Amino acid sequence: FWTQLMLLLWKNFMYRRRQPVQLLVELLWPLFLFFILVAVRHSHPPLEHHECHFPNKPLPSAGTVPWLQGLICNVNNTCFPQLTPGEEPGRLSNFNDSLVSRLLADARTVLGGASAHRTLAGLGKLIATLRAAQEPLHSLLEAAEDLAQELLALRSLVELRALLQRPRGTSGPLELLSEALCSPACSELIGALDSHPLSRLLWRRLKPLILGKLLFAPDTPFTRKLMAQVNRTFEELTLLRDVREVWEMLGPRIFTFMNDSSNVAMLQRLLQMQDEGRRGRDHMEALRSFLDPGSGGYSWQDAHADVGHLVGTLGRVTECLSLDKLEAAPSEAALVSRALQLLAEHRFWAGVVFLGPEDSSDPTEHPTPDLGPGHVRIKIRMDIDVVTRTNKIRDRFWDPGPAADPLTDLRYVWGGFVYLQDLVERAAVRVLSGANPRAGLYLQQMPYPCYVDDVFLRVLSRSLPLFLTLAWIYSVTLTVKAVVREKETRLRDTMRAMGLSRAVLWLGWFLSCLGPFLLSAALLVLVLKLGDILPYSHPGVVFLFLAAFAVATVTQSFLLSAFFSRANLAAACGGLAYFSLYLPYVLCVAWRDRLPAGGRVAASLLSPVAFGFGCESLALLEEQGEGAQWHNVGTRPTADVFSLAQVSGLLLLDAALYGLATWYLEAVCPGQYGKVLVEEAPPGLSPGVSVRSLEKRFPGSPQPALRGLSLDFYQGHITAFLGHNGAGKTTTLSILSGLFPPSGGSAFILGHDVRSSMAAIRPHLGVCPQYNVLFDMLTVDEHVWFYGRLKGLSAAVVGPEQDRLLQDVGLVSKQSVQTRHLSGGMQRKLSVAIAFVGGSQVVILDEPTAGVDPASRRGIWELLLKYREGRTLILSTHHLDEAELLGDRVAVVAGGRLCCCGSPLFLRRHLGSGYYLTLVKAVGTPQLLALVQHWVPGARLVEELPHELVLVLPYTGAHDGSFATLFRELDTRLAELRLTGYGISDTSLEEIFLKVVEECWALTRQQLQALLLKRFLLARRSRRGLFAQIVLPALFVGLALVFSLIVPPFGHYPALRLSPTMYGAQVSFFSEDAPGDPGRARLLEALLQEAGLEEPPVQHSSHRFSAPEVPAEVAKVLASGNWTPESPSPACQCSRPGARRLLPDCPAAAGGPPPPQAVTGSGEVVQNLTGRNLSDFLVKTYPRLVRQGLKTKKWVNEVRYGGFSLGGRDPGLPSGQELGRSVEELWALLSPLPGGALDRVLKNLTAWAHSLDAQDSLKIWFNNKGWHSMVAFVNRASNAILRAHLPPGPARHAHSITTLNHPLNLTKEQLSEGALMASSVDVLVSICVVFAMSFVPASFTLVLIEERVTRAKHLQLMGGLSPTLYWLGNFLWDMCNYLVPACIVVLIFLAFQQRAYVAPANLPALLLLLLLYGWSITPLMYPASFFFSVPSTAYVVLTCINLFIGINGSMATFVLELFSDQKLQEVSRILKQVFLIFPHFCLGRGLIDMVRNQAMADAFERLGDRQFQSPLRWEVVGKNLLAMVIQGPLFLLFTLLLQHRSQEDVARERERVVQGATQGDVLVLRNLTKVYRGQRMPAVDRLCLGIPPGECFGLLGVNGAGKTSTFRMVTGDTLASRGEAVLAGHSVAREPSAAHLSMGYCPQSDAIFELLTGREHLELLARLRGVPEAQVAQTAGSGLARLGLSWYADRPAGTYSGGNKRKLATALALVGDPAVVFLDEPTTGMDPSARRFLWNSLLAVVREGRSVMLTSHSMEECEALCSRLAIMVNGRFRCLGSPQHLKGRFAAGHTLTLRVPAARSQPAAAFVAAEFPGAELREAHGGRLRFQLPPGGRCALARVFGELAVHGAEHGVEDFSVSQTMLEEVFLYFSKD
Ligand SMILES: *[C@@H]1O[C@H](CO)[C@@H](O[C@@H]2O[C@H](CO)[C@@H](O[C@@H]3O[C@H](CO)[C@@H](O)[C@H](O)[C@@H]3O)[C@H](O)[C@H]2NC(C)=O)[C@H](O)[C@H]1NC(C)=O
Ligand SMILES: *[C@@H]1O[C@H](CO)[C@@H](O[C@@H]2O[C@H](CO)[C@@H](O[C@@H]3O[C@H](CO)[C@@H](O)[C@H](O)[C@@H]3O)[C@H](O)[C@H]2NC(C)=O)[C@H](O)[C@H]1NC(C)=O
Ligand SMILES: *[C@@H]1O[C@H](CO)[C@@H](O[C@@H]2O[C@H](CO)[C@@H](O)[C@H](O)[C@H]2NC(C)=O)[C@H](O)[C@H]1NC(C)=O
Ligand SMILES: *[C@@H]1O[C@H](CO)[C@@H](O[C@@H]2O[C@H](CO)[C@@H](O)[C@H](O)[C@H]2NC(C)=O)[C@H](O)[C@H]1NC(C)=O
Ligand SMILES: *[C@@H]1O[C@H](CO)[C@@H](O)[C@H](O)[C@H]1NC(C)=O
Ligand SMILES: *[C@@H]1O[C@H](CO)[C@@H](O)[C@H](O)[C@H]1NC(C)=O
Repeated sequence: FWTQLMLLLWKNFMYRRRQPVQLLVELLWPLFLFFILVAVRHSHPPLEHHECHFPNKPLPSAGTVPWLQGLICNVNNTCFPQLTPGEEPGRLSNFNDSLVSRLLADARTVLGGASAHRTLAGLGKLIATLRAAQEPLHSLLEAAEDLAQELLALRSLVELRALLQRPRGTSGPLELLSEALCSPACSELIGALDSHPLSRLLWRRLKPLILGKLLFAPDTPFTRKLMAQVNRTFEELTLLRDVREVWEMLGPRIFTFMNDSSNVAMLQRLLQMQDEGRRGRDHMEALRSFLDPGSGGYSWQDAHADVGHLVGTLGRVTECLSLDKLEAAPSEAALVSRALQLLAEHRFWAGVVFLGPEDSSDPTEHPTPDLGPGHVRIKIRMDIDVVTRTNKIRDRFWDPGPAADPLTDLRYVWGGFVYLQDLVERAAVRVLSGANPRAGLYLQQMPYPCYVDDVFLRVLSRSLPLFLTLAWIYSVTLTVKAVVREKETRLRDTMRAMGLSRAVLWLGWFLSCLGPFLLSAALLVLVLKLGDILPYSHPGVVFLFLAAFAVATVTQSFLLSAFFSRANLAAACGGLAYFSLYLPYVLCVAWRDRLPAGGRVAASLLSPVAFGFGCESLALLEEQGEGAQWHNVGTRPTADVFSLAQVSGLLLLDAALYGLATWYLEAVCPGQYGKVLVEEAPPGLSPGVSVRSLEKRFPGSPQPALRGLSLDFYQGHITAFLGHNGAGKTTTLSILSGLFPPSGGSAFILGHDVRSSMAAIRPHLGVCPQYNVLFDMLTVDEHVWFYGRLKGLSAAVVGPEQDRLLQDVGLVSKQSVQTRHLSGGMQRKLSVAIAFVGGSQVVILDEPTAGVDPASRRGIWELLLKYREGRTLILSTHHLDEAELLGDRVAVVAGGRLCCCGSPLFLRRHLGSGYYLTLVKAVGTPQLLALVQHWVPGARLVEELPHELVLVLPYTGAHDGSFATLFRELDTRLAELRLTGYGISDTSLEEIFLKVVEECWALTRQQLQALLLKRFLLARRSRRGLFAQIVLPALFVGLALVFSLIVPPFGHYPALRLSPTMYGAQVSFFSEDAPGDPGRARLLEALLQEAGLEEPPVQHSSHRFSAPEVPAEVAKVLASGNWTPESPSPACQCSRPGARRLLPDCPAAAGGPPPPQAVTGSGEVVQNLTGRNLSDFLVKTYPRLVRQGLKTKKWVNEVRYGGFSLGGRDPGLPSGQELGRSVEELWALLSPLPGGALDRVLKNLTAWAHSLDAQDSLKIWFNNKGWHSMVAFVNRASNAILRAHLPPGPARHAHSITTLNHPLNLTKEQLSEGALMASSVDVLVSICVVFAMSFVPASFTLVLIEERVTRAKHLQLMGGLSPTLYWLGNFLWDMCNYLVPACIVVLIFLAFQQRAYVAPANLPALLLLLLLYGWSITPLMYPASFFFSVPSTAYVVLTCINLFIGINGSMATFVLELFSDQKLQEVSRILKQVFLIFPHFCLGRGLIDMVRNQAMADAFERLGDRQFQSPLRWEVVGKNLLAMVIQGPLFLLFTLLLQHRSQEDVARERERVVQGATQGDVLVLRNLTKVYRGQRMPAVDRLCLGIPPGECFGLLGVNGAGKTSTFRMVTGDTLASRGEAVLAGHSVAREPSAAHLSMGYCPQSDAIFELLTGREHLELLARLRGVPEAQVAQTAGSGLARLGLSWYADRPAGTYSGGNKRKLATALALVGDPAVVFLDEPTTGMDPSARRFLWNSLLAVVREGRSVMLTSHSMEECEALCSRLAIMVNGRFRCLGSPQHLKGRFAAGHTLTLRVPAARSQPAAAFVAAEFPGAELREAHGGRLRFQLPPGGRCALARVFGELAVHGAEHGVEDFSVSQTMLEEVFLYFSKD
């Protein structure tokens, strides 16, 4: 068992080693791909980011100073690793380092304690004034001293002063403002801003807010009140001008009172020193503070100058205030127009629409929520370049980031949308409520944990199977091609029938093909591990996975190899079939979430899908910081993924299923590869081979293939078997061997049945089929070694058998060369010798001389002479002339039944015609007849043709005395008879064999009409093929049109409603601080009610919230540590050095116990989170929520989006109440101005001081991944505030605010973008119609190629067919074939009503484009027919090249034209649109331009278009059409020029031809010379021949003689280098058409069409030869009648027998009556009845008066059919004469055979040598003798004849036979030597 196993393994290894190029490329193919992958990975290393925190952001509702402070400081959004002060529950602002806050606090704390001083001063002044109609001075002095001392202890004043006295260097004003915080003057400010890029970008972001223009469409007084309430903040802001002008008016007055009022001031100051002196050092320090004698110090002048400078700076800052940025518009359309006009000068900011519920103008929305007032709806319109897009909510590809980038994602902040929303909401709540609520809103972004960003892992998981499949496609194709090639040549059948079993072959193939896959897998695992692609993973698991996949793919390849039956077809189709199974993985991964878990296992049946699922599981497990390892082989990383063990099990199950399916399907072909006149009494009775009434019945044929055969064979005799094809000979051979079991009868061989003995009869059996059994890569030595080893011979003595056989076959010199496919013809003798290696007693041969050269034929025959002893041999060969030489006994079968059998002596050849007496001439028939009758009455006259006379001598009464007297008289008369020659031949076995077989301008118009009919019939006969190759390509795109519009077309962004409920179920916060206030409780209750919670009764409300239970281990961990509700969580690990993780993972004890929660009616979850950080909790608990959606990473649904914290008051001491008291005391008492110039200012200062309480605040935590969370939560907060402030009642339910979002429709550049720069559906349609239409043009070359490889085209050309007409007809038929799919696709476009292809202006463009596309694309495929030799591979290559060039050119030019950045891309595409040439690229450009222009017309016709945009314009599609139509005929011209690129008797006949030419002689040859290139010797050199037309000429020769060269030169196949060959007086060189018009050519090649029938060919030829239409039918009838064809009339010519092909070729040649008919090898292995019809037809045609020249190997026919023969060797004639003279001249002597029952040589040889002087002998055997009498005997043969008549009495002789020098005497001479 093992022996054949490793023999097969060694044979496969020998195959593999002999093709180094394939092995090297197979090894090196995936290495480059994985090197590319490794380089790609090396390009982008992973990134790491630490834990991140963000600062707070205020809003204008909170205040003015904090809002601007935030706007200025938090421009940059720097991430903070530590905690920020704003997130703690207590603090709100984080700007104590800010100078402004310190200044405000200092001012408040100083003015708080100064009330007593100012009040005392005021009351003193008033009492002094009242008494007008010293102690107050002292009190005022002390108060001023105290205030001066207090203001001295204020550093912030010192820093601000030091800031003021500085030059104007550095950068500009805003940098100084930022340092202090964190109109030509305006023109200079803008210039300074543009001076520095930082200030440049700051001003770019800030300017639209400053210089905007707010608008509102409705103009009712309600909206006017709303707008006034809106800009109340702007009204308050523009107050600095009032104080500026107040200072500007007051300063001059006090200044005038300051200087030149010096005497008076000195007077009071001198008065006030002695006031304190006589009542200390504190006073003069106060005096120095006043600086009354101020020269060294600086108080007054500098204070005045600095106050003026600061006021001027503030005025300059406020100079460019917008002042009035609020306008109104009457209508929405007018609003849009005015907004666009403002956008023209960069003035527009945002438009507001107060859409009312009563208006009912709501697209896709309810007109109103309910009847009655109290509902307000607001739209905000802004430029699309600012507001975020409004088409999708969540990102389509999850990223592991916090999404904090102010330029890209944070658009609502620097666009000002939130500011306007907050202002409008505050105005609306103020107007609706009727009160003045206060709530400072703050925005806080939730923190994000430390993470690692790596884009490579997801694409790796999505792309690894693709790389593996493209890596192993080559190996799959090679394996399937090798298997199919082996199974095609039936060698597997020989191995199975010769002793092997199916299991051994399958295991050998498996273990042969499992090597390279495992080697590649090992190399890939090594490069993956060492390439850092999959780090931290143990290689063993990956290697096992890859090995399982390799096993699955190799068994899948074996399964795939069970469909095809052609080598190259299988090689081409296997790769496509295997790659086509990978798409379902892509389809599944696209719809990953949709598919249920039930279908996953079902889809995993295909190997690539299972591998992809395993790969994604491996990648997901890799991302968790630990690759594949033994720790977690059987653990599922996620709830809905597969562990690797399940994947491996599924792979092995699939492999087993595929193997079993292949084993079952191997039986799809059962078996198919897709009269008693006898004698049994030999002298040696050795029944070695015997069959007794065998029976078998094939399923296809109801009649049994072979009937009962009771004949038995005998050892020691070379028995011969004769029969017809399909007459049971093949069935008998199959049954005798092990191919099929014996169905009936007995087949006992050597006493044991073949079926009973099984393998025990193999050691002594010999089978040699007609098909060769050889291996191309091996050589003869290992061939015989392998065969001897497999047959069971011991390897010890295999060497002697090997060398003995190789020396016996005479291949000693040719075995050391070690070449198999480098030799031809010789291999037959080696193949037949292989059957003799085992020394089997019984050997079977089937056609051992099928096509071998005669010069070696005797060779193999000699081998049979070497093994004619001690062995039984049974040969079954169709021919007869070889059978007689080796025939000890002969058996005959006919119709699956034995007819006769016996021995070739008279016991079998019972024929009346005994001997044939031939008389030749160089006189008179009556005289010869009278002489013959006188000598012997017995004589028959059968032949009387001129120059010969054949008589028949009856066998009965063969009295040799009378014949001897007759021939002696002839010897005494032949001298004067002028005959000078005669002969007596015996009965040829052919005639007796047959007898016993039946004993038991209009011309070319009709030519092209015929060609069109032929093409139409050929196309129509393949019904399924034509439908498949026409209907399918059109309907593919036809049905793909409707399904290609998945991608939505671009359009206006829809109006979106903003609300938290639009996301779904989620988790929110309502954390609260300082609950000691009824208003805060009311606000919290309003928030709870708005969240969707119902107020329960108090008894149930007591337990309205429930705390989830804590696990025991978590509680134990918390208790073990020291954890408080505020204290930090236990811990949480991070990314270790090297061991990176996507997200931190730490135990559930982190974050504390689960907080109490409740569930609302809408599925929302609310959580009560007071008493914590509320920050560390979020950081710890974030990844747990997201981990669920991490499996697919496509549309991740987070739970936490936002939350509220009710921060109340602010820890600090502003004490603004006493500030208001001081301000009102100053206003009422000091300087009461009735005009209000100061009174209104003091009023607003009092209002600000009293409003400084800031009763409460509210912080909103938002998650930025949700795109519209910010505005939704702001709206919810505003609605909750209004609900809280509203009184209880029904109106609470009926009052609400709705905020929407609706960007302005479009501008021009957005049109340019969204009209064509997407074009996804249009591009897909264009490329799809590019691919689908490309298959048709390559389909036409199949027919041309298959006619070119066959000699059918050549046979057609030897008619009257000109190449021009042929090519034109092919082109026209291709037009007719192509016309249908174009109509189908155009009707499809009409059916789907595509807008771009339905208008009256664009339809002709498409029609002409498609039609002319086909017209100009068909001729390009024609030139490819010549080079290629295989149809399917040529079709595949042409289709691939067409698709490649088309898609590459089109997509390259497309991607170049869009996304243009630099002028270099502009020029190149222009050239890429000028080079043209390719019709594929032309069609692509035309269609894509059509669709682009239609799209731009559709976009522009919505607006004012004013452009015709004609599709038919010259510069649009016209140039392509013109260029391609004018180049169309160029391909036809080039291909036609490529096709037409080609531009002693021997001596006496030579002299006769040289001296002149005969007019009657049709064939005249002069200087016949053919010189071969590179062979150093011409094939034929200087011959000549003159063939008369009234007789039939025959030419003969050995291989290499050059006869085929002569035939091809006469035909015209070979270029006529030199020589004259003229037929019928018409020269081939002068006019080849005239020579070929009347030539009837019949080659050995079966140039036939499978679909076409014989009668179709005959009718086609007849109508090509000018036969009238009516006479064509009768000509076809006569042509079939002269060959029969009654049973084959309707059958196609392809499905005929072997001889029927040649007979129909002869019929085709003879039809039309050509001047000369040439036949090359017309009789090669057919039934003798076909030969009978053939010689009948040829005698008829030669009698008709036409010349026929025939050349073949069997010349006996020519002896029996023609009257002139010529032998030629190596281009030199040898005989060239009349056939009888040829035998008389060179064939020389005569031979004699004797058959003696005693089988003793001497008694016969004595008088045989006595009769003639010669003593030549050959093959001296008892069965048959051969004696060569002296050649050229002058006397008659009668000298023996009568003598023989006596010697029958001397010795017992069975019979004597004489061979009187026939034509095959040359073959006898060759056999002898
Ligand atoms: C809320 O939880 C946070 C922790 O999530 C508490 O703040 C943390 O306080 C510790 C104690 O100082 C900080 O540890 C420090 O780490 C630095 C790192 O270099 C180290 O140099 C110091 O010696 C110290 O060990 C920790 O950084 C800090 N957390 C953050 C994010 O900065 C906070 O106290 C909790 N709130 C409470 C208790 O009210
Ligand atoms: C931006 O898009 C809006 C919305 O499509 C455009 O408003 C639309 O303008 C057209 C005028 O070109 C209006 O068509 C009119 O319809 C009435 C019937 O309601 C008909 O009687 C008129 O004869 C005219 O056909 C259309 O109603 C109006 N609205 C919609 C929803 O289509 C707007 O014009 C676009 N921007 C610009 C600058 O055009
Ligand atoms: C707020 O809006 C109102 C009306 O829309 C403005 O009232 C007028 O504003 C212009 C220029 O701003 C003044 O010239 C008029 O005298 C104002 N008339 C009245 C009756 O007030 C108001 O000015 C706007 N507020 C601001 C700061 O511009
Ligand atoms: C606050 O200052 C304003 C001046 O800017 C005082 O006068 C008001 O001015 C606006 C327009 O600027 C008018 O529409 C109002 O009618 C004016 N009077 C009032 C009472 O608002 C305003 O009086 C000052 N505030 C207080 C409380 O006196
Ligand atoms: C903004 O922050 C980035 C990143 O830290 C820094 O490089 C840049 O200088 C900052 N720019 C400004 C204007 O603050
Ligand atoms: C004030 O008056 C004095 C008187 O000599 C004069 O010199 C001075 O220029 C005036 N202005 C100021 C600002 O001192």
